[PDB]
Amino acid sequence: MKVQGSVDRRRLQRRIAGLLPPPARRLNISRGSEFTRDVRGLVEEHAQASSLSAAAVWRAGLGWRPPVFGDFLIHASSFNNAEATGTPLFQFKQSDPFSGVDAVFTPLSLFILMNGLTRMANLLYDSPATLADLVPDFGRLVADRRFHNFITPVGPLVENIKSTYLNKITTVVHGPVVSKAIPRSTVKVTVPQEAFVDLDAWLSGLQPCPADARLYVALTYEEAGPRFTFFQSSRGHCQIMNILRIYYSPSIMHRYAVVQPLHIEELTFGAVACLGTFSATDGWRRSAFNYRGSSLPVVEIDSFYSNVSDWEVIL
Amino acid sequence: EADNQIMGPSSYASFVVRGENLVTAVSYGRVMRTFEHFMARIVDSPEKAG
Amino acid sequence: KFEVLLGVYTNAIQYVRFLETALAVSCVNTEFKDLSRMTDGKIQFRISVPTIAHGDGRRPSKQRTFIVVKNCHKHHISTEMELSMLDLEILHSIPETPVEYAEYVGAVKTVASALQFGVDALERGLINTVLSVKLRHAPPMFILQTLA
Amino acid sequence: PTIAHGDGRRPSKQRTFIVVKNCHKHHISTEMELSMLDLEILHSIPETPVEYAEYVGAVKTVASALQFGVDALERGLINTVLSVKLRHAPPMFILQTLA
Repeated sequence: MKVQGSVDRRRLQRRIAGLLPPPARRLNISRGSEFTRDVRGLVEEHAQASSLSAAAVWRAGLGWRPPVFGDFLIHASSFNNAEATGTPLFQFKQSDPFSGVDAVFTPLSLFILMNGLTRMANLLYDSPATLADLVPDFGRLVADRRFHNFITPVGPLVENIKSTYLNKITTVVHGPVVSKAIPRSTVKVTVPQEAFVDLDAWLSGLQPCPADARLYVALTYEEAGPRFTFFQSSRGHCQIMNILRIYYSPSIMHRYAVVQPLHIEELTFGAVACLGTFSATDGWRRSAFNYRGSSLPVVEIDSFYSNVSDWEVIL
Repeated sequence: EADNQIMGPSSYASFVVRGENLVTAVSYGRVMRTFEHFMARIVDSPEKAG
Repeated sequence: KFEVLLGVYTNAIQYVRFLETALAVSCVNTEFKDLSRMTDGKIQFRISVPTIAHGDGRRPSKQRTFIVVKNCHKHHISTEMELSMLDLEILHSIPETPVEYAEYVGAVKTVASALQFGVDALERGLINTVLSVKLRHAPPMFILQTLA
Repeated sequence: PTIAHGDGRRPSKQRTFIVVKNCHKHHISTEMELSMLDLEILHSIPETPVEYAEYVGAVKTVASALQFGVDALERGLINTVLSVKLRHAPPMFILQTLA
């Protein structure tokens, strides 16, 4: 005399068995008979998927979201073998020779080029003069302020096949970040915790909470050199720029001396791009690097949909 | 008190929408509780005082 | 998609009869068909009280009789019911078509219950009258105790 | 119903109250995960003993997931009924005198 309970398992088993998608069709080429049988199944499936005459031939009842992989080749000096998987990388353009190296760049490499985090970056790169050789007109492009047009964002890396001089690199361009070797194991994206400003708390009825929170990237020419900043915000492309200008105003006040009244080519204070979108209402996670001289705290964010944007002028 | 035992029903009281209610649900969008009861009260016997 | 009248319930009035109450222990219930005629009632007790002889020279009390008279008191009880004239109208006419029959039976049921209420109110009146009559002749305890 | 009374006070006509109550609906949700590897082999038929082992491991885990789910729904029922009972229970210090 058991109660039998309040809910029935037969219903759940049936509806879930209905929900399972049919299996992928393996094709067996090594053995003849298995090959023939799978080909018979293939012709029956095409007869079952394309004939408007019948109704069971209608199969569309009840998404393709890997990333678009793009492969870059880079020198083994312009990249640490140890640097973590998923860090956003930014790319540079060579003039005549492009096949030799692509010269893709990492945020710590930008912090080095631009001149705690300093010591970590030096323990990664003691003699970064190749870094100066990658951009010959660095001292020219800081002033021509054309530095942002050439630094194009590439986003997180998945895999890097390791060679003596060259490095093979696979980069997520558009779509959610995902891997390839296995049934598509996921990755996450890391940015150092310092030199990152949370602009949803910098000014902190009730403000509304959107579904999706975006990460922007901006490049500023201060009198203490250029510098890069990434912003975790959620409000809108029309308001993030205004709030950012309000933020930079104390740093903008200093540029009265450097600007040139005659030549107007240096005036721009910076540019803002949008890298990708992640889940709000969650936050991010805190971890340190595990390298030899690793002391930098780093934010890492899940659920990154890489949708890169262009550099937009702000002043 | 040495009882530590009661007795209760083992299965819930079932209620299902029969045809007589299904027509009203389809057309008028309302279902009556056990239409059979209201029909035995209203149409079958003139008075059947409660 | 539908909405469901999942339950219809109506309270039931229990009859309360004087004879079933325990209060009726304290009364004697006579059915007197035409009470309105009796103008006044009367009960007359005659009691004889003896004395004890005494050897002292004391002046003696003679034979003692007392005559006590008690009288009835009457009570009037009345309640008011209201009936909608339409119900009392459609009650007479025969039913023409089954919707007329449904309305007819609903009407006669309503008026019947309207009279049920009246008989019930009069019964509660009987029992309240007896309880109030008992309360009017119940002196308090602290006076009764030393007087008994 | 009313009482007949001998005081001169006015009698009260008959009265009926019509009161309506309506339902409260409660919504309940749980989640189930099934690893893709576990799902794939179920369709195929095992032939080597290793595949027999993998198939039986998959069926064990799947049955576990389903049983845990239905138990989750039972517990959810009990929690919801208890919340129903509590939300409409006034505190005592009121109701002892209100009653």
